[PDB]
Amino acid sequence: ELDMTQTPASVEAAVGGTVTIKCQASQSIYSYLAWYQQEPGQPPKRLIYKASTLASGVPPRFKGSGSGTEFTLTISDLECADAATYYCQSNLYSINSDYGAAFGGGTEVVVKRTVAAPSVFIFPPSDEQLKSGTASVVCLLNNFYPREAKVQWKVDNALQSGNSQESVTEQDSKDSTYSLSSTLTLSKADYEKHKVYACEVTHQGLSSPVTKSFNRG
Amino acid sequence: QSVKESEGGLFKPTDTLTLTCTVSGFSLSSNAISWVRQAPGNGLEWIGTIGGSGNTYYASWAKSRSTITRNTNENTVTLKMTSLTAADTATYFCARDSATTDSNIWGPGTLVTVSSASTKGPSVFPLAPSSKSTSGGTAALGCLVKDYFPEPVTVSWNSGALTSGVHTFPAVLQSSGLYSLSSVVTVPSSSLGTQTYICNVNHKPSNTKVDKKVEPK
Ligand SMILES: [Cl-]
Repeated sequence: ELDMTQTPASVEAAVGGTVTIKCQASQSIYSYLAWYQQEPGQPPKRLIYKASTLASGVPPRFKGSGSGTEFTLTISDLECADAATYYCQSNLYSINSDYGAAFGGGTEVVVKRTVAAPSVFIFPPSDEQLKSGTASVVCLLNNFYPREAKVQWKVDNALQSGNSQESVTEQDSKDSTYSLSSTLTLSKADYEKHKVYACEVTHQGLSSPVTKSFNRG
Repeated sequence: QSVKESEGGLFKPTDTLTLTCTVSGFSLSSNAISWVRQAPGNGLEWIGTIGGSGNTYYASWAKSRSTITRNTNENTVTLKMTSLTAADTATYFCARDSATTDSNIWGPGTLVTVSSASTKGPSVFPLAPSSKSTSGGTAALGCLVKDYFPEPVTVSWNSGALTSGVHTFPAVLQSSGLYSLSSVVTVPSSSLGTQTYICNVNHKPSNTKVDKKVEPK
């Protein structure tokens, strides 16, 4: 059974730098190894096939090497546009299932930029929503870097652990920042039990956690 | 030089899944077709491929419950039974890929969801801008697209006339089994009151279109 181990899980480099991704195969697959690039919201696109041969129009700053068991992809001249996920896959398959067109786990290429703290906005639930019996409080962390960031909700200074949903965009190909949406969902009744609703935010670009809050009303 | 999947959507856990990949642009003979899938937020997973040879190759996990057929009048098919709510929910891709030639393209993908739940249209709630959503010159507003099923839902602003500043986040699956989505945009705060901001939501599975006006509060 064929297994494709892709290391590392994540790598970051500045603009103009170099990035290396390594890939291992269970047993030798000769040179039947393809490298793919997958940008947010897009079908993967093949950069390299037969381990080292570049696809049409692909710049020579993508370099594939290796044979038998151990392969490498190196990307030089990093651009903000190369913020993507990169996959190896075997192009050798059998019927008996010794070989297969198996994909590596993937490597995320992070384009290193200067640290930026989120802008924090908070939105009380809408009157039209409360008429249906639900209250959703949204906290929005906009244009920050790097992606690590924790949000904590406090109702009347009581930590809410279990009724939040976080969601995050992928790295932006223009400003190389992230955005994050957190949503606190309550029944209309439980929402009208308290007055102070607050999200605390912790991020490396801020020296202390910051709280944006509001009083229901 | 194009491929397109079809016949996706909501499937019941006992159901049998059937997709079709229509290749229009190249003679099917002597061109391998692969089926890859991607669970939301996860890596690529190869299902199987049917060579130009005519032979058929399967990943070990799909070999017992999957058949790939071709009807060489521009057609190839994937049947999968034992539909597992958990595992089989994902985006399914078909790709023309040559292990040895520079011929390779993927389709856009088609959503497949396995669930005993049924289709529900979305509710669109405003994220009105206010002082808790302003930062001097900038103000945030948006849409909460709540409680719909299955994916997906597309979100525009002023019928596509607003794209810079727009962040549409990946949908999240709630404790209720429904999806929720948030779309936000930073606009000039002085522009509020004179410039109108309309959220265009399309949810083709339930064939609904909504246009909520996002007004200040
Ligand atoms: Cl795989």
